[PDB]
Amino acid sequence: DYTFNSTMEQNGCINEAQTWDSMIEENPDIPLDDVWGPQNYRPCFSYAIGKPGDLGQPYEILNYSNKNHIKWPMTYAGMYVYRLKILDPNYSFCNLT
Amino acid sequence: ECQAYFRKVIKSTFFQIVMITTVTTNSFLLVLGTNYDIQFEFFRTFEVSELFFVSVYVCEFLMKVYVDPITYWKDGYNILDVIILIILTIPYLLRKIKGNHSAYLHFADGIQ
Amino acid sequence: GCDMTKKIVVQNKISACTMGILNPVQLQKNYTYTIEKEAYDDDLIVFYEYKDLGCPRLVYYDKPWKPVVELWKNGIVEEIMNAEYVISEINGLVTYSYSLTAATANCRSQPQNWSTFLWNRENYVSCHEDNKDNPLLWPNVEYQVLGGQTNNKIIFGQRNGIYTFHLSVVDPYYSYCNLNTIFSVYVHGALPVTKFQPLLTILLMVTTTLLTAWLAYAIPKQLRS
Ligand SMILES: *[C@@H]1O[C@H](CO)[C@@H](O[C@@H]2O[C@H](CO)[C@@H](O[C@@H]3O[C@H](CO[C@@H]4O[C@H](CO)[C@@H](O)[C@H](O)[C@@H]4O)[C@@H](O)[C@H](O[C@@H]4O[C@H](CO)[C@@H](O)[C@H](O)[C@@H]4O)[C@@H]3O)[C@H](O)[C@H]2NC(C)=O)[C@H](O)[C@H]1NC(C)=O
Ligand SMILES: *[C@@H]1O[C@H](CO)[C@@H](O[C@@H]2O[C@H](CO)[C@@H](O[C@@H]3O[C@H](CO)[C@@H](O)[C@H](O)[C@@H]3O)[C@H](O)[C@H]2NC(C)=O)[C@H](O)[C@H]1NC(C)=O
Ligand SMILES: *[C@@H]1O[C@H](CO)[C@@H](O[C@@H]2O[C@H](CO)[C@@H](O)[C@H](O)[C@H]2NC(C)=O)[C@H](O)[C@H]1NC(C)=O
Ligand SMILES: *[C@@H]1O[C@H](CO)[C@@H](O)[C@H](O)[C@H]1NC(C)=O
Repeated sequence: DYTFNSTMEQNGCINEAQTWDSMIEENPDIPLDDVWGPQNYRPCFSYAIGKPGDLGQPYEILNYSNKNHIKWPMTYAGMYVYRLKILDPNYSFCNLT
Repeated sequence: ECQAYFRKVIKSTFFQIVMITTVTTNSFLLVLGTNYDIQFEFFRTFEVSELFFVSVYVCEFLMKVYVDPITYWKDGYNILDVIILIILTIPYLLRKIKGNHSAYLHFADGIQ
Repeated sequence: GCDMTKKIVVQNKISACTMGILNPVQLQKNYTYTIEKEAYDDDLIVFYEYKDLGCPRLVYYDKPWKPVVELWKNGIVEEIMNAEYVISEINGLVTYSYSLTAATANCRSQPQNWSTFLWNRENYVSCHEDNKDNPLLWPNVEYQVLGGQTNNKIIFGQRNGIYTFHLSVVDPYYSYCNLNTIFSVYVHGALPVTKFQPLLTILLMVTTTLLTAWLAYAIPKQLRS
């Protein structure tokens, strides 16, 4: 139960992106740290790579120059200890979390 | 001679019921014709029904081609319906089988 | 010589997808379409590729249409393309006519058509010069060249299917680069005709004869009463 600012579209994603739930579905048994990262990243603004899927699901590749804020359900109160990880495959040589 | 029997037949409610049924099926054809699928596909029913309708309207004009146009030239509703038949028959005669020089389509739903 | 950074693109401002005919989410998985025996002589079929083409353009039957092509340098729009260009079919269909046939285009040197053999910047000699030994054998032979100073377009047929236009820029004074592209269009007409030799007048005469036969049958009904 957590969502964000926007969807596939209104961010420029021409073709289908890759979201967190789909990627947790992608990897059956290995923990999350080896699920998604800079070794696996494929951009959405591609028009040739992965998928012409339906657009409008929540978009979690959030970055600057993008407004993408975080959102949680209003009703119940809780905490979600988020660890932030950088996804760009040619930004730096090391891991930054 | 047989004009009395013909006028008796034209006074019968069954012929008018058949006419009303045919033109109500024409109304349903127009209802399905404003769509795009039945406009040109799954349209053999459209073809045969339209042939039936134009046959019926030609028959109606044959009933109204009598000497009664001595009353279909001064009256009210009567001139309206025969003129409606004329402005029906001429365009689709030059539209369904056109083969002519004309600009485009703007009188299909109008004719219906 | 040539400038390899230049390319030609066809605008796809509104495409046939994202409306009530076809969706982008499906076409990539072998969305094969039909040909109704009009290309050369049978069971020809066509295989669209979404990745290579995209969502095809959408036009209507009996609409004078011209593609508008833009020039791109380093991935940037810079200028629309106004030179003379020609189109052809890779599959080889003939169910599309052309506009005004070169006499109202004020041609004077017997233009060549898609029958001399591919066109390029090399083979093409125009007909708007004043060459002195082929003025005409031509009342109304068409003018298979779009663009330029002339204003001829392509009048579409009633096939209601996808078309793959192979476009070649044909002017030999624009650039040395043999500009060429492939794009896709789709037509959505009004009505196919299966009337055959029975005419409206023929069926009208048949109905009049049948109704007169019915009247001749109903005359004894009054006679017997
Ligand atoms: C931070 O996050 C933001 C968004 O959240 C990112 O901004 C996005 O950056 C993308 C690229 O860096 C932009 O992607 C688009 O890609 C299209 C490529 O499509 C081509 O199409 C031709 C057709 O002939 C093909 O041959 C090619 O192979 C490609 O497939 C471009 O067309 C597109 O250019 C324009 O985009 C605007 C939208 O702003 C359209 O309105 C316009 O019509 C045109 O298509 C663009 O390059 C993406 O638009 C952009 N999004 C936003 C909202 O800015 C940042 O990149 C992220 N930060 C970092 C550092 O990565
Ligand atoms: C493509 O262009 C060539 C010209 O290089 C066209 O050939 C010429 O076409 C005209 C018009 O059809 C011919 O003139 C007439 O031919 C008919 C016979 O079809 C004849 O009865 C008339 O009296 C008159 O001569 C002309 O002869 C012909 N030239 C040659 C050398 O064949 C060709 O028709 C064009 N094709 C298309 C598809 O546009
Ligand atoms: C996501 O929610 C935020 C609210 O925090 C919206 O952010 C605004 O974005 C506009 C667009 O430039 C700015 O002018 C505002 O200053 C922003 N306000 C705040 C509080 O951040 C953003 O519009 C939302 N995204 C979408 C797609 O609706
Ligand atoms: C469609 O083509 C692709 C690639 O050519 C192939 O993998 C797929 O099996 C084909 N599907 C059908 C139904 O022919």
